[PDB]
Amino acid sequence: ETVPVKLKPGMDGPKVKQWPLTEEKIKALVEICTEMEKEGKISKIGPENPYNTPVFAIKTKWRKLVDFRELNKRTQDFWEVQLGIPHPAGLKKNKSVTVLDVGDAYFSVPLDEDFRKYTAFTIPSINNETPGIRYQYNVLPQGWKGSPAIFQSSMTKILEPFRKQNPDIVIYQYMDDLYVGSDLEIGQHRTKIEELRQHLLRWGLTGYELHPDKWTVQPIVLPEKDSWTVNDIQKLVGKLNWASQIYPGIKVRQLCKLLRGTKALTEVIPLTEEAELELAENREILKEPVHGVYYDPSKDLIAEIQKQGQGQWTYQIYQEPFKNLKTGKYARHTNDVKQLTEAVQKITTESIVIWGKTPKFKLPIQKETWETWWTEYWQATWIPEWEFVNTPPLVKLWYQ
Amino acid sequence: SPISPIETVPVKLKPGMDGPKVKQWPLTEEKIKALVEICTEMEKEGKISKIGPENPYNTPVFAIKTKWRKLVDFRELNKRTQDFWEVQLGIPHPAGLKKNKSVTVLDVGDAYFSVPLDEDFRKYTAFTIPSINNETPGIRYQYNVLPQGWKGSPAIFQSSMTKILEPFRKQNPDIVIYQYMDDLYVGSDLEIGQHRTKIEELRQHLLRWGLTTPDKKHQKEPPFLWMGYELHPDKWTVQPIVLPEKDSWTVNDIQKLVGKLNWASQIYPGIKVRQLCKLLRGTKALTEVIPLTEEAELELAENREILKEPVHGVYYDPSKDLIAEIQKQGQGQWTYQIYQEPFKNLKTGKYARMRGAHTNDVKQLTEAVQKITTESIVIWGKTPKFKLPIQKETWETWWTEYWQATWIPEWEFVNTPPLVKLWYQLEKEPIVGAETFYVDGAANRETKLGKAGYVTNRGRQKVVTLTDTTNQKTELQAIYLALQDSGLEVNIVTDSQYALGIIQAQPDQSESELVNQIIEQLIKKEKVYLAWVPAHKGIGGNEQVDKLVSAGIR
Ligand SMILES: NCc1cc(Cl)cc(Oc2c(Cl)ccc3c2nnn3Cc2[nH]nc3ncccc23)c1Cl
Repeated sequence: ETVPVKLKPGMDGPKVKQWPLTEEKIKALVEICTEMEKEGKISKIGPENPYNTPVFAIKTKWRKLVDFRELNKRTQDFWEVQLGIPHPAGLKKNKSVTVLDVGDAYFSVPLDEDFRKYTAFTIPSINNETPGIRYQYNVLPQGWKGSPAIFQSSMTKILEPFRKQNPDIVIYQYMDDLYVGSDLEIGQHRTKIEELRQHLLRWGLTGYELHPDKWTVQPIVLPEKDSWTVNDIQKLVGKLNWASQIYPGIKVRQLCKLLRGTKALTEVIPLTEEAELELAENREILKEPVHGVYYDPSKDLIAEIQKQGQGQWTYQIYQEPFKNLKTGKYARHTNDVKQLTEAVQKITTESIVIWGKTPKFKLPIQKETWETWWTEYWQATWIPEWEFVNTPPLVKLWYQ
Repeated sequence: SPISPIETVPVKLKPGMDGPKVKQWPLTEEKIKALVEICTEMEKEGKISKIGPENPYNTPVFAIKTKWRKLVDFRELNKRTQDFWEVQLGIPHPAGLKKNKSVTVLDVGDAYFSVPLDEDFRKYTAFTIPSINNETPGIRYQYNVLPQGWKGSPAIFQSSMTKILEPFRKQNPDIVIYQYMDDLYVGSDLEIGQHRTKIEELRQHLLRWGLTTPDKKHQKEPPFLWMGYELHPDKWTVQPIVLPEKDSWTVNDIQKLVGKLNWASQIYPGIKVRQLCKLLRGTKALTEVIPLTEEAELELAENREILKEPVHGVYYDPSKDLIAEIQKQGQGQWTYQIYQEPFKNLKTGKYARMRGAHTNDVKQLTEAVQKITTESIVIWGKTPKFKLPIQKETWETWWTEYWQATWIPEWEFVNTPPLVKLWYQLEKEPIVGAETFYVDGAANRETKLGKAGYVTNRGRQKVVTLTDTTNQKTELQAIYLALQDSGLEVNIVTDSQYALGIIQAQPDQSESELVNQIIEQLIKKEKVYLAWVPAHKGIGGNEQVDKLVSAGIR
């Protein structure tokens, strides 16, 4: 018995263009889809289905990735409020969190007949030889936020003996993945994951290891200097001027005093003691969390990334600009696009662990280069929302 | 003519909408007679069927002229019919075609009329031949087949042709079949005999499903004229391009010239269109004569020379890699050629784009690489190997220091001048024994009057008044002043992120003449260090320029 799925009123299904795919990805998808069809998971469709969702291939085995971003936004009432999955606050406090792919579970649950048309996707051909190969889903699709929402009840039943036997193990389902946390020693943790895989293995379903307790802030670092130049104080005042827009209690009055008259940039200007007091007092505030900043569940999360050079990237997560919920850094035969996708995926997984939702990314790359290359390195089964931004020149050095 | 026994495509109207009920306008006797003759003939062929008066839907009919044709106005029905999936997401490019031993063109005869319409949807296609004047009830018909001018026809036909071709495709994987509108383009590497036989097997499989195709004597011979292209057995080209000789060029003639040159640009290398396009800038009428500028005349002449002798492209060999070569032509103009075997181009193209107001050759080159990469994935399903007029060192220096994630796939330097370079570079640290200029600009929002100036550590000073200005313009003007009065080495301190931002990206070309003047200065300089400070915080020299430029302004 299929659960009926109703779209958000006033808006209809997704009509998103399929991106050009290489020959190897097309052939990989044709092979996958021929197989799913024989198994009745998907069916070939007619032209009377005007809907479309993009499809991609990722990795040694090729796997299908359906971009349900638009369908998910259009079904938000269903998966978020109607059939919401509660996020545990304890997960971010665990010594180890193991991420397990549980997407194969969804293929055993039939999709509501009157919702299937909205899961439409096309396999394109090279040089437009043939019209695309069109399919729709007959079962809960991987990548659609409604799939874990519907499967919720079956997941609870599967995990019930395990949860009863392990009361201090946190299990969170987000999209196609299970997040399993414990404060156990690494060996005992890995032993309990194998036990859970055995439980999953009895219902069909078949890792990636995080350490959230070791996740720490990227404080705005103020230099430690032997001798300070006019240029160094100027760099320091701008950096402090901006940190004061986010942190309660920052002061620059004493440091600003030093900058009197029109001086040469290289002039070594001997420091004071009250200026030294400011530095140390600001340093103290900079290492601690931001006072008065709390996550609002009704608001979207934003992630900002800056290229810092030498394979280093900085990022900030916020809901209101300046108001940082989390800051961090990512460090690397790796290119900028490969480094950027790795950072996006790392920031998303931390965001899932901490808030139970993905951020919208502000990416310092050209829309087109990102659109051509992102899949070459993408490894997750989810895709966050993203925008293309032109990184302001000073945000970079203030986060350096 | 047959009507395919294929399964019908279920069609629906848009939710909350009923079929059309649009009144038939009284027709002339000659029009009524013409329609009656047309309709009785289509009814006998199975195309339409007579209906009772119980059906409340109606679409208007018209007839136009020794033969007459029936025009059905499906505008109302089309507005009420559901949306269909897009027919094709692109059109095949000749350069993506592989060379086959034999290829034949099969056009399907009376395509839409050869495929049935959803029985439950036929009622909405109802039309009336009016009787002479008001008088008596009209003759009523509904369609049994896909009507011409109906929304769903292109999609339903294509979908029907796909379901039909399916079993034939499975049992013949070494046969290429292109689906284009009501045509089939069929290619194989079999010797004449078994190709002619496979064509007959195809034709016969098609007739079993209601579709008629031409036979050996009626089927077209190469070169195939198709979509402005010429497809020969060993090469392809664009159809003849004739650039008119005119005494006076109108907007319409220039627009037609640009379209022709753009079309030729796919296979003829070096085609330029920048100077011809510039003429189309402004509020100018279709028939308004535009005098050709010197540059437009020069560009026209260069193009006539390129087009003088015929140029062809070759077909794709899937075993070889694709090589893409790019050259800088000038004023934001780039040109490229794609080949597999040195100098036998599969295709050519051009790139010219203003991606912002301020740019450089390094950014333009990456934009052209991305545009070519996209195109290769569409045409060939693979990215090409690039040969670029930029040194690995220039690229490495640029990618490393730029704020944006930028990447070029597998490439090699090729010494084809003009080479792509960075014209200047900003210092990383303040210069010792160089004058520090503190710059500022201020502009009054009501009067649009502004001031640009500088105070130095060497006690120097200047203030210039500006008339129809903006804060941004004054801040850039202030940087220009400092650059003009400094000599070989400078340290500049601005409170403008906007100005800092532009200069840091190392532009070499701009839409702003002021930015171009700043550029021509930066190039001349030996060393420039540019720094930023927050405004109105009482910072050193910044507070001093602020008072100077603010006087009589803010
Ligand atoms: N209707 C245009 C048309 C458009 C499209 Cl997009 C495809 C078409 O059909 C071809 C096929 Cl099926 C295969 C190779 C082709 C084709 N066309 N050119 N070449 C390369 C080629 N190989 N061998 C040839 N022999 C003769 C002519 C071209 C030849 C046709 Cl005719």
